[PDB]
Order: sequence, then structure tokens, then C-alpha cells
Amino acid sequence: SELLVNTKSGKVMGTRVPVLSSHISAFLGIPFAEPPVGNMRFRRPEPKKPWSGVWNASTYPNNCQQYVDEQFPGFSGSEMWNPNREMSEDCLYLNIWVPSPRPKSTTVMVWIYGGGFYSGSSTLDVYNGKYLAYTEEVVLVSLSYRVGAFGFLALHGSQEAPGNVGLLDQRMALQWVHDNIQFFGGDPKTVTIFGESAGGASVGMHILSPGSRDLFRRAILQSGSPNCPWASVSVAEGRRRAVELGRNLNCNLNSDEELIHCLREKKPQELIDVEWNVLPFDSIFRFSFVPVIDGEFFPTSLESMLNSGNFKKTQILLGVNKDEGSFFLLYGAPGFSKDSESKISREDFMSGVKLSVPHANDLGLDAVTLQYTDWMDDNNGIKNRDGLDDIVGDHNVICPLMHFVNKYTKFGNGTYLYFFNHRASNLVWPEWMGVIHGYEIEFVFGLPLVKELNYTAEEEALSRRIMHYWATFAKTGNPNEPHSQESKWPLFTTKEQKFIDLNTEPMKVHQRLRVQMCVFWNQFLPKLLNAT
Amino acid sequence: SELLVNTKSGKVMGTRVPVLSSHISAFLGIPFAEPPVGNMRFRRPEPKKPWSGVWNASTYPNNCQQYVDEQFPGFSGSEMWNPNREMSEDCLYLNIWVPSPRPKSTTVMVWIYGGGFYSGSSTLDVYNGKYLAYTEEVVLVSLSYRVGAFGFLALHGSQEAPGNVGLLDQRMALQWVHDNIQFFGGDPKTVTIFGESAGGASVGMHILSPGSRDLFRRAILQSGSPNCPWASVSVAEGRRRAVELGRNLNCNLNSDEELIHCLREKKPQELIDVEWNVLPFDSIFRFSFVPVIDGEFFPTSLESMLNSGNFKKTQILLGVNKDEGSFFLLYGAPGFSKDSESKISREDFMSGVKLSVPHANDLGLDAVTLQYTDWMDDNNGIKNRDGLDDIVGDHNVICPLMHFVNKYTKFGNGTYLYFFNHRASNLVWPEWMGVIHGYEIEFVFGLPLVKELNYTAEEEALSRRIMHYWATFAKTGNPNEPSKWPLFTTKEQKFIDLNTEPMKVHQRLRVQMCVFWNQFLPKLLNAT
Ligand SMILES: *[C@@H]1O[C@H](CO)[C@@H](O)[C@H](O)[C@H]1NC(C)=O
Ligand SMILES: *[C@@H]1O[C@H](CO)[C@@H](O)[C@H](O)[C@H]1NC(C)=O
Ligand SMILES: *[C@@H]1O[C@H](CO)[C@@H](O)[C@H](O)[C@H]1NC(C)=O
Ligand SMILES: *[C@@H]1O[C@H](CO)[C@@H](O)[C@H](O)[C@H]1NC(C)=O
Ligand SMILES: *[C@](C)(O)CCC[N+](C)(C)C
Ligand SMILES: *[C@](C)(O)CCC[N+](C)(C)C
Ligand SMILES: C[C@H](O)CCC[N+](C)(C)C
Ligand SMILES: C[C@H](O)CCC[N+](C)(C)C
Ligand SMILES: [Cl-]
Ligand SMILES: [Cl-]
Ligand SMILES: [Cl-]
Ligand SMILES: [Cl-]
Repeated sequence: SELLVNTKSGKVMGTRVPVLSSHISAFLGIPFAEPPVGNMRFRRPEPKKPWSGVWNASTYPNNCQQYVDEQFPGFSGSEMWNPNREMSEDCLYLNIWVPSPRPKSTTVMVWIYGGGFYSGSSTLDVYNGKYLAYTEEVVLVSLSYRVGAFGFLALHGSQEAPGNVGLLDQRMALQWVHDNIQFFGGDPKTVTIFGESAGGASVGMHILSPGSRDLFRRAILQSGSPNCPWASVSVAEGRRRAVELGRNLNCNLNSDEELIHCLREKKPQELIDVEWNVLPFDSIFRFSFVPVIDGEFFPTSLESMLNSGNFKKTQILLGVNKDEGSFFLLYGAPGFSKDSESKISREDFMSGVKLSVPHANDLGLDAVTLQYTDWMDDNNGIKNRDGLDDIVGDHNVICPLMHFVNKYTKFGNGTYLYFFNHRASNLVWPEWMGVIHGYEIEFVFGLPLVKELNYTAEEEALSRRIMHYWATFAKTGNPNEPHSQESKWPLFTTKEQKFIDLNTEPMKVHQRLRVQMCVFWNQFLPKLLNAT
Repeated sequence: SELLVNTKSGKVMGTRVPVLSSHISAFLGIPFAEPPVGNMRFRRPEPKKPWSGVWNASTYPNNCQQYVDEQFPGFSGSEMWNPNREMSEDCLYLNIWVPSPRPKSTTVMVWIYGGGFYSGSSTLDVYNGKYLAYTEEVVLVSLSYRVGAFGFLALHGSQEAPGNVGLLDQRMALQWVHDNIQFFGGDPKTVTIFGESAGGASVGMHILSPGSRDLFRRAILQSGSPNCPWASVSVAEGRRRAVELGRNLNCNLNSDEELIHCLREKKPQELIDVEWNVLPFDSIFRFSFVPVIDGEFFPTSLESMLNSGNFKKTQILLGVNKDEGSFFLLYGAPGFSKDSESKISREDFMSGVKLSVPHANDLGLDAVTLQYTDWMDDNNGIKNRDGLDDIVGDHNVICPLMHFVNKYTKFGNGTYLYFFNHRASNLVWPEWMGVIHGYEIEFVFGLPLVKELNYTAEEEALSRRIMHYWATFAKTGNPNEPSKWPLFTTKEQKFIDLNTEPMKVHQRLRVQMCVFWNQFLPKLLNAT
């Protein structure tokens, strides 16, 4: 019985799911931790205790409690990222797709959804793992972790709300794959962890954290890295926000114990409703509760760890999308609209930069402005719009990732960098937004392979080669297949710093992805803000 | 006689000179002040006392005492700027070229040579005023003024060496023209002063000085403005440098009188020998003795004066050359040579910027570096060379002039801006230096009009339209006669290229870099 598997915690019963004229096995909603409810809220996850009988694993599980986006009701472009299942604090489950017949000991890929650490689900349609697992014959795992206050509230010192529990939820799911995936036909010695945005930052954090290192073989980071400005906060800022949350709910602030006890008596939706009120300034691409540099999950500052090579040394494949910042400008910056060309006046441009670099002083602001302003034509609405898009994307995603890739490669054993710049022919978002943050995921999971989705033939071929790059990399540590005729994705080296564009046109090799801007963001601006 | 003129100080006998198969009158070496020698060194100029008899004005006068460039002996490119006659402290004279027959109340143009305030002569071949005076039929005057310590040693408080005497010398020459040009066929009410580099900065300073304003009608500034970073120092820096001069010569530094008396006993060449030893940093495009903001010649800071509109309001015609910085990189920056392409390594680039912005801190240097480095190819020697070239030109000439043009236009009565970017065909300097600082002068003075100089027919035509723009402007306030050189406005900020090709109108001359040098950097250095 392919569907009846017995794990270390009890038996589980999957289901036969159809896929591209064929079929595969699916195990949906398998628990890997105890429900972090009641007195468990904010606390480190605990291993799921053994159960008797057969666990029905044929339906998706609940999604964690989170802020839901209602900016555009009925609009698929945004609602495809919202929970598609009932939310509940009892959400620590994982899904698995296994080729049929069951492989013996094949490659395993574990997906970690993104969503700024304040949202995300393992059950979205865009994350349906059946297409990838089937086409590349890999065992695909989809995990989950607590988001928002529930997974990242941090009061350093306390053991009730220590912080980073969401990262620990992820670790426990990987520990489960390590101990049980063999029963599903996967080789636990060859597991690749891959994620996008907050997911990509997570993958990068496991690479740095000593406690996660032995739980996976290789890693793929898509549009996200550990050192991003939004991916973490100090213990001090974490406490400030934690104490600010209590104040917003008239909580007793006399002690961590009383504060935490107060926050535990509250209903999920009560914490969520005030979540954004704890932020330092008016801003965009900034999230209230994220990982904290505690000295535990993270030994020392992320920067010193990268400079000293204190991290798992292996092969990594990572990259970014052409327009990482448009999605966030649309939601929180003046002048942007989904139903318009969004030409930004000079006044709105200024407001946007302030919004994008909230931590900067007046001098740092002038520096940013000058760096992205064409003074021969400053009132050009289009240049001002695209300018802000580049600012937001470079500061928050692209440049932090380049910093990471350059630091990593000095110690790693094989780096591959990509630049995704293909605008899907069926995108429901406006043309000015370009290649949007997160829209490369549908190609990674093979959505283009299904006819009724209406992707072009060239997009299907692109999807097929991207999945092949990902899987092959997962299996061997090299996205290329030896002695093959197709163009080769070259290694990224400290010297030549090569990378390829990922699109429907023949491969192109480039060098130094946005070096000019990243020098500004990674070297110059910090020195400037550090002055006084 | 057409050559014998009676001025308010005495008679002068000129000389009939040949010019382009014709002739004109020339009155060379006319004294406009008393010889500033002996106890008069460092002191304000005093008017030339009347003389009996006829003053022989047939030959050029002596040039003032100055540092002489001996970097390239025999090489015409550098020597054409050196004194072409005996140097002496008694050097306050002027030259005049009058068309023949003597016109009536015609337009007058007064030339003020450049040279960083440490050098220059009115007698240089390239400043021969006969071609311009004849061709455009104007009375051309070229004056002289003390340079170096002799003309700019500043010891605010003292009246034996108060500072700015070189500018005061220029003022006395203009005053002299104001009272005597009429006797030469010139119109004292229609005088245009023009000069290059330090000469351009001087013109700008007269526009700002209350005591100079009534001495001229219009102004032309070529590659220089009063606000350039090298054109002036504070009273404190002036005194510090002055005292360091004494120290270098082992002078009594107990008081100003003692210091001055000591410095007045030294031979001219002794001072000149240690002149460069008083600069505060290792640098380029920086000079020891320059004008000082004393509160007298200059009421308040140049900036506050520019913002409040406290200055002469008239028409101005100013501009710059395409490669203002190459000449100074060649003399003081590592990696540069006259006999090679001069590809600049990365290390030399870094050395260069530090040399170019001596006052900036490390953050400021990184700012300049990032602003001029193409990181997709930083080890490119040609790009590093051109970057340093632009750095020196933008910081010292182009951007300070643009800041001036924008401030002046808000209160002025007409601005005309130009960008000179034509490379002379007979230039003796290497190609990497491009359109060099000061080489537009030869075009302004009509040198291309003489065959023996081997210029191209296209360049001669260029020289003719430049001389006509300059002259027509001087006489009406508009370079165009009734392609038109558009007026520069606060709104459109238009300017024209000046070359052998049909005119082209542009807008915002190097606005990107000048926003960096006029707004960002200043603010950054003040904050850190
Ligand atoms: C498992 O759940 C699915 C979906 O409701 C159902 O079809 C199936 O019969 C269940 N299996 C059992 C017997 O629990
Ligand atoms: C990875 O490590 C192996 C063994 O240490 C070495 O042979 C190989 O060259 C390395 N690969 C890269 C690209 O660093
Ligand atoms: C004026 O001086 C020149 C040069 O010394 C001399 O040739 C000329 O004869 C003098 N003028 C006269 C004729 O007195
Ligand atoms: C110059 O001033 C006159 C008289 O005030 C004025 O009529 C004219 O418009 C001004 N010209 C310019 C270009 O400012
Ligand atoms: C990243 C900040 O985690 C953002 C991911 C957001 N979606 C919309 C692509 C899921
Ligand atoms: C200006 C700094 O006064 C420099 C003038 C240089 N020459 C060589 C053109 C005289
Ligand atoms: C990234 C995102 O759309 C933020 C959610 C909107 N606010 C901050 C207004 C609640
Ligand atoms: C351009 C010029 O001759 C610079 C002056 C050179 N030193 C300092 C050596 C005297
Ligand atoms: Cl970088
Ligand atoms: Cl001749
Ligand atoms: Cl001589
Ligand atoms: Cl105007």
C-alpha cells in the first residue's frame, strides 16, 4: 500500500492524486509539532506525540492565524496569496508529494513559503507540489510555521516568548523530514530547502544557524536573504515592539510574565488587528514581528558571521526578479494605483523615498534621491515611478542578496546566481509593475504545464527548464547536466561574478548584477548614516 | 597726432603697428599707478603722479614678479604663458590698441589675465590685442596687477599689507580708463571687462565689489567665477599663510609691523621660492596668495552677497571649456604624462581625488569616488583618467560657475552661457588633455586669423564669430546682431556649444554633477 505509511509518530494514510494524465501519491496535513495553543502561544514548538490508528492525510490542513489582504476584493492577483483554508493557531502541519511508484531513496526538496513573516500558507494553489514532484521525480515537502506575533513575538530573557519560534517551527519540520522521509522514499542525506522572500530569508537563516546546519544538504533562495533590512531586528527593538503591542491592548506592562499572560488571554484576531501599530515609522516593506538576532538561534551579528565564514559551507542557487519593489509601492506609496499608469510627480517621489528608507536621516535621504534622480528631466512621471521601483527593490531585496552572495562565495562550495525577468503573458497586474515579486514561483512549481491556465508554449518550456535546473541542482549541487548540449549555467565566482537571465530567450551570461547601485547600498550609504 | 595723446597725467606717444595687411595705433606700457617698490610692497596702489614731457609708449612694460614654470623647457605649450620680458616689482602698466583712424566714443574692452593669482602677464603673444581691436573696431585695453604674495599677502588689521591689493591694482587701471579712455576714442560709459581663469574670477569680484561697480558697464567671465574654491580665502587663512611665509624665511613673528618689515627686506625671488610652502595640504588647483574676504573690498561672504542680490545688475556673458582639469592633473597628479595616453591605475585614481578635494574627509572622498566611478569596469585606465579630469574641472571651474550663473540670473539683466568644446588642430599638447583650460583665449583674440599660425579655415571662421559675439555683446549687451544665441533663464537655462559646427542649443549644463558639487557634498561635509 503506497498510501499507508508508518512514521515514528504513527501511521498515516495519503491519497492518489491525478496529474498531467498520470497520478502521484499525496500526504496532506501531517502534524510535526503539538498545537501551539493556550499556554503554548509564543512558546518553542514541541514534538508531536505519537498517535494511535491511521491519520487521515488526504486534505489540506488549517492555515496559521494571520493578517488577510483585502485591498482588492475579488481580485485574483492578490487573493491568490490569502489563506484558502480556515485559520487557526493549530496549524503546524506539512504536506508531501511522492512519485508513483514510490522511489527508493530519491532527492527531497522542502518548500518554505514567504510573506514577510506575517503571513503565508503551505496550501495555496500556486504551491501545489504535484507538478514538480511528478515531472522531476522528487519527493516534495511543503512545511508551515507560525507568523506574526504568534511566531516572532520576542522578549529576550523570558522562556515563554523567547523569539524566533517560527524559525524553530521550521527546524522541527526539517527534523521530522530527517527522521521520517525515508519512509516515503526520500534520501534524508540529500534534502534541499528552498523558499521565496521571507522564505528565502529563512533558508538563509538556517544556513547561518548552527542548530539547522545538519538538517539539509543544499539550499535555494529566491528573492530573499538573511541580511535583508526587513528580515530581522535587535533584541531591544523586539522588546520595544512586544511592549508596544501590550500597550495597544491595555495590557499590564509591569513584567514579561504579566504582559505575556495578558497577551495569551487575547483572541487571535485581537493581536492581528493592532499588529501594524507597533512599527517604528510610517514605512513600506517593513514588518512588525520578524526574527531577532538573539545570540542563540543566531550566534552573533549576521554580518560578523558572514565575514568569518561561520555558516554551513555547501552549494547554493539564488537570484531575484526584475521588479522586486512594485508590489509594495502599490500598497503603501502615494501616486501608485493598480488601475493606472502610475506616473509619479516629484512631490510623491520625495514622499516615496522617505517611505522606502525610514531609518535614514535627512542626509541619507538626499543621497538616495540624488542617486536615483535624472536631473536633466526630474518631472518625468515615468522615470520617477521606475526610479522608486528600483529604490525599493535594490534596498530591500537585490542589493542585500548580492552582499550575501559575495560574502558566501568566499567560503562556499558552489554558487549559482540568476536574474528572473520574464513577464507572464497572463499577468492580471498592471504593466507598470513589471516582473513582480513572487511571480517566478508559478514557473518553479510548473503551473505553465497545465493547459487551462493559458500560458504560452514558450512559458511552458521555460517552466520545464527552470524546474529541471532546480531539481538537478537539488540532486547534484549543479543545475547543469554533465555532457549535455544545452547552454551551461556558469558558476558565480568572486572574480568574474557571472549570472544568467532566466527567460524564454536563449541563455545570456552577464556579470556584476547591479554593482553600481549595490555599492551605494552596501558600502556608501551605511557609512553615511553611521556618521554624525 | 594720432599717436600723441594728452592724458590727465601727461603725454604719451604711441606707435603705428601692422595688422592683417593694414595698421592700427598701439600705446604700450602706460603707467596707471606709482611703482609699488620698497616700503610700498604689499601696500594699496597709489595713483601715478603726473609727468612732464612725452612718455614713450612704443614697447611692452616689465611683467610683475612671479613663479616661472620650468617643467617643460623649450616646449611652446607651457612657455607661451611665461613672462616674455624682464620681471620687476615696478609692473603696474596698461596697453591700448586703437583702430585707425581714431574712432569716436567707441566701445571699450578691458582684458584681465588669469594665472591663479600667482602669475600672468599682459604682454603675452596670445593677448596681442591688435587683431580684435581692428577686426571688431573697439578700443582694447589690457591691464596688469600684482600677483603672489606681492599682490595678495593678507594681514587683516594692518594697513601696510591689508590684502587684495592685486584687485585694487585692477580697480585703479579701470579708474584710469574711466578718466582717460575718452582721449583715445573710447566711450567711458561703455566699458566691458573680461578675463579668463583668475581673470574671470576677478571680473566676477568687481561685479560684487561696491567700489568697482561704477567703473564698468558689462562683464564677460571665461572659465572663472568669484566663488571658485581656489579663488579666495578667509582673513584667518590669509594671516596663517602670511605668518608661515615669515617662518619659512626666518622672520620676526612678534607682530605684523615686524613681520612686514622683515618681508619687505627680502629680494623678490626669495619670497617666490617658498611661496608654495604655505599651502595647508598636498593638492592641485590650489594657490597660496589669493583674494581675501575682508569685509571691505567684499562687504560680506560671497554667498550671502549672491543670495541677497547685493551686486552690480547688468548683462554678463560667461562660459567654460570642455576639459578644464587636465592641465592641473598633468602638473601635480600621479600617473599623468605629456608624452603618453596617461591611463590611470586604480591606486592613482584614489591618490588623485584626495589631491583634488584636500578639504574633504574620508566619507567625502568616497562620495566623490562613487560619483565618478563606473563599477561595471573600475580597472579601466582611460575611464579613470577622464573621471579625474571631470572631477577637477567640475569641482574647480564648471560647477562653481554654474552656481554663480544661476544666482546672478535671478537679479541680472541678461545672461548668455557657452560651452567651448573645439579642439585646436595645431595644439601641441597630447590628445588626452582635450579642450584645455585657456585655449579658447587664442580664439577670442583672433590668433586664427593669421596664416603663419597654421589654423584651419573652419577655425578662422569660428574665431571670427566668437570675436563678433564678444564685441557685439560688449557694445549692446547681446551677442546677437538685430543662429541666435538664446538668453539663459532661470526656467529653461539654455546655453550654446561653441565649435566649428552649426550652433546647437542645450539645457542644464552638467546639472547632474553640479547638483552633487553645489548641494550634496557641501551639505555632507558640513554634517560630518
Ligand atoms: C479521509 O478524508 C477524506 C476526505 O474527507 C475521505 O474521503 C476519506 O474517506 C477519509 N478516510 C477515512 C476512512 O477516514
Ligand atoms: C567543493 O569541494 C570539493 C572537495 O573539498 C572540491 O574538490 C571542489 O573543487 C569544490 N567545488 C567548488 C566549486 O568550490
Ligand atoms: C621709444 O623707445 C623705443 C625702444 O626703446 C625706441 O626705439 C624709440 O626711439 C623711442 N622713442 C623715441 C623716438 O624717442
Ligand atoms: C533689463 O532691464 C530692463 C529695464 O528694467 C527691462 O525692461 C528688461 O526686461 C530687462 N531684460 C532682461 C532680459 O532682464
Ligand atoms: C516576502 C517579503 O516574504 C514577500 C512575499 C509575498 N508574496 C506576495 C509574494 C507571497
Ligand atoms: C586660472 C587658475 O587663473 C588658471 C590660468 C592658467 N593659464 C595657464 C591659462 C594661464
Ligand atoms: C505589505 C502590506 O500590504 C502591508 C499591510 C497594510 N497595512 C500596513 C496598512 C496594514
Ligand atoms: C600648473 C602649475 O605650474 C602648478 C604649480 C607647480 N608647483 C607646485 C610645483 C610649483
Ligand atoms: Cl555588492
Ligand atoms: Cl601680423
Ligand atoms: Cl625675456
Ligand atoms: Cl529669468
